[PDB]
Amino acid sequence: ADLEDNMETLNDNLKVIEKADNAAQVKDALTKMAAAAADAWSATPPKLEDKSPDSPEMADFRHGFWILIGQIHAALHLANCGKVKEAQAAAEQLKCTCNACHQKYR
Amino acid sequence: ADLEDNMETLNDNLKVIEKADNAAQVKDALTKMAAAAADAWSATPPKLEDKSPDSPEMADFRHGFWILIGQIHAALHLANCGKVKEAQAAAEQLKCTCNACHQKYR
Amino acid sequence: ADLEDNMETLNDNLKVIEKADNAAQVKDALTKMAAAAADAWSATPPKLEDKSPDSPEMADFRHGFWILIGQIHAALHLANCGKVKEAQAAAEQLKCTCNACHQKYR
Amino acid sequence: ADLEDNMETLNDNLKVIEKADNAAQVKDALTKMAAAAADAWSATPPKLEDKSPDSPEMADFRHGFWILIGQIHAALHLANCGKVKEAQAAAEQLKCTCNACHQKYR
Ligand code: HEM
Ligand code: HEM
Ligand code: HEM
Ligand code: HEM
Ligand SMILES: [Zn+2]
Ligand SMILES: [Zn+2]
Ligand SMILES: [Zn+2]
Ligand SMILES: [Zn+2]
Ligand SMILES: [Zn+2]
Ligand SMILES: [Zn+2]
Repeated sequence: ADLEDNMETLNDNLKVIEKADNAAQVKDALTKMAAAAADAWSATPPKLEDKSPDSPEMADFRHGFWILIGQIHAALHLANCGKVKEAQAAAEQLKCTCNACHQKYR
Repeated sequence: ADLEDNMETLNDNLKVIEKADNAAQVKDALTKMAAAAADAWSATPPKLEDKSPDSPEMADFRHGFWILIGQIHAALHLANCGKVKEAQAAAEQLKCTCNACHQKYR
Repeated sequence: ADLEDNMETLNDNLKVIEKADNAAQVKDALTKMAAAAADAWSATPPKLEDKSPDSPEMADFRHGFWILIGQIHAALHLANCGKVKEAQAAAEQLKCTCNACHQKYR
Repeated sequence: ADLEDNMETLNDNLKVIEKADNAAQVKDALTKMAAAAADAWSATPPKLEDKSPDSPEMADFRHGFWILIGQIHAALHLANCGKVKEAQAAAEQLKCTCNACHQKYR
């Protein structure tokens, strides 16, 4: 999917996590976020169109999706324990990774 | 040291990282931050004085220092590679862990 | 590719890493291992044919591939620093993750 | 305590974990291993007596204790979920970190 449509599924499943009532629903939504991030990993953002795929801005942009995937995985451990409320809080914290990359490249 | 004096050394070495010129100076300051966090790990904050050491607020408060120590360690890998500028950026990102705990417990 | 062919590329590239002479060759071989491990992540092993895709043996089997990939990624940082020898040593340690999963499921 | 006595508590508590019957006993033994590993973090091994405290053998030696501690911590999450058997299995995998460091420095 294009970059805009991956961002949208990331933004929508964050909201779905806030309002969830059980672990299977948190699990479902985090899984969808992981696949969206993995698909986004290979795109070129508009603000970087004139750069080389080997350029440190592109390398840094890629790596931000690898950290996000790492944080979603750790949230997935807390849903499998039954510790649902912590899982929901770790999910909200993910905004930090979102904003840090938005500041440089959105 | 008391909680206030550990916070102060954490706050001061963040500023020292911004303005550093080489790897040995970033290394030095991150090391100091790690020891301050490890010393803070066992304190009771004012807003939690009436709670049991086994209580989920205390357990959650402790765990926030374990994540911070984990992030400082990863910043230390980037200073040892010579990749000084990335190390400085990972350091700024640490504010997220700072604020998230401040929101609940400062 | 099938599970057998993925295991064979994993096994072959371990040997190529032992005998390498520069960082580009370590990098090339590690990259091929990551892609083999990502494809294998979605297979069903023979000894598990009679189980459900949601069953804790399957979920654990998947999870062994994620750890493998995380350790291959850290080895890739060591090759990009020019620290070739340390990279080679981190590659030999991967055997622990290979053997653990073979013990339960090969 | 000295390095030898720390290794002996590490070795003893591995055996206690094998033979445990409930989560409180796994928890107790893992906790004693973490503290042994934290004390050992600042020792100098005999085979390294002639080296500088800033020397890459010493820095690598220290780093093996940090990884050990990180793997003991994750095992502690598994005991607190009530997933006792998985905890026991994660404890047996620690041998990989024990052996790797023995190969270079014992
Ligand atoms: C859960 C985390 C994230 C959320 C919820 C999120 C959300 C969004 C949203 C709602 C947009 C607006 C898209 C539109 O115009 O319809 C956007 C754009 C964008 N995001 Fe994210 N984002 C996240 C993480 C990231 C990360 C980690 C990166 C980089 C590594 C990133 C890079 C970008 C870029 C470059 C755009 C501009 C796209 C364009 O204008 O075509 N985002 N994001
Ligand atoms: C690098 C990260 C951090 C920085 C730079 C920082 C900075 C500060 C500063 C400047 C203060 C004001 C202290 C004063 O009154 O003189 C403070 C207070 C406090 N911080 Fe942090 N902090 C950090 C991380 C954390 C974390 C991770 C936690 C919890 C896990 C935390 C918990 C608190 C609490 C409870 C107070 C209130 C202390 C009191 O009023 O006695 N902080 N911090
Ligand atoms: C660098 C790491 C690894 C190496 C070098 C490796 C090597 C091998 C080799 C040589 C085989 C024999 C294939 C054949 O019959 O031709 C095999 C099979 C197998 N491996 Fe691995 N392996 C690795 C990691 C893993 C991991 C992480 C898992 C599980 C998460 C795994 C699961 C299996 C299974 C289930 C088989 C049996 C396949 C069958 O009989 O069809 N392996 N592996
Ligand atoms: C659960 C993990 C470990 C176990 C069970 C273990 C066990 C042992 C044992 C039984 C000894 C023999 C002590 C004696 O002579 O009485 C020993 C020595 C030693 N261990 Fe470990 N070990 C572990 C982890 C580590 C790690 C992570 C390191 C390094 C980072 C390490 C470094 C050493 C060294 C240097 C010695 C030699 C000490 C001397 O000769 O005085 N060990 N260990
Ligand atoms: Zn990385
Ligand atoms: Zn995991
Ligand atoms: Zn933890
Ligand atoms: Zn490390
Ligand atoms: Zn496939
Ligand atoms: Zn001591």
